[PDB]
Amino acid sequence: MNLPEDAVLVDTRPRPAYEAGHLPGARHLDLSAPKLRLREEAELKALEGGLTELFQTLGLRSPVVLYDEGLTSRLCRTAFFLGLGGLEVQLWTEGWEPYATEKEEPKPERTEVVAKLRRDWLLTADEAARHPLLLDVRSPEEFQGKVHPPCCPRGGRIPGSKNAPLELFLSPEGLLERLGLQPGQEVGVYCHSGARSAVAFFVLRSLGVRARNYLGSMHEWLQEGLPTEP
Ligand SMILES: [Zn+2]
Repeated sequence: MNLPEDAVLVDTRPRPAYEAGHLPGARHLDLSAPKLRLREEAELKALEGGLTELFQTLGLRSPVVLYDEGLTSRLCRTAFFLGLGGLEVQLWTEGWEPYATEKEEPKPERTEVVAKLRRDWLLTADEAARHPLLLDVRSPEEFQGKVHPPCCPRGGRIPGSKNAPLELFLSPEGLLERLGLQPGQEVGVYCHSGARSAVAFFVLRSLGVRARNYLGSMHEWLQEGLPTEP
């Protein structure tokens, strides 16, 4: 994979791996942790402000190339946040390993970049609730409500959603056909906290589908007390 010019590199691997050797100048960043609640405008603005602070502290600016060992959920959720803040982002899942030679962690000088939310990339709970085609990218067992993470009240799915397990997105050739989608189609994707759906988001977008990620996902949906099946 070719790289864009003057990119800032972001390594989404666990810190131990980063410390063992990263690309020269690469910053360490893994945004798998923050679970978001986005109902009020103030909450969306809070996210945008938080991204501005993050972008400035890490000296981020377009274009940003994020890399990890394979197409991981931590890589895509992190790339999703950076792109959502308005940065031009690219994923790099293989081929960077020969260059992971630097041990010292860079100390960038605060850039003055300011995040600008790309609302078009996102689905809030209200938008997800009214979406005509929501794909739940969790496992069939999660979809059926047989299991659920301990941080949530019970098992369930957003009513009317269709199950399209993450795994399917790893075989892009003929995917839109197996899913019955086509370029330009509006598709929403969600899961527990938007990580696996961020993966489906990027895959679908690369195939021309207008995918939007319900970042709050099932965790937020349940905290809000919205209807669920079964
Ligand atoms: Zn949860």
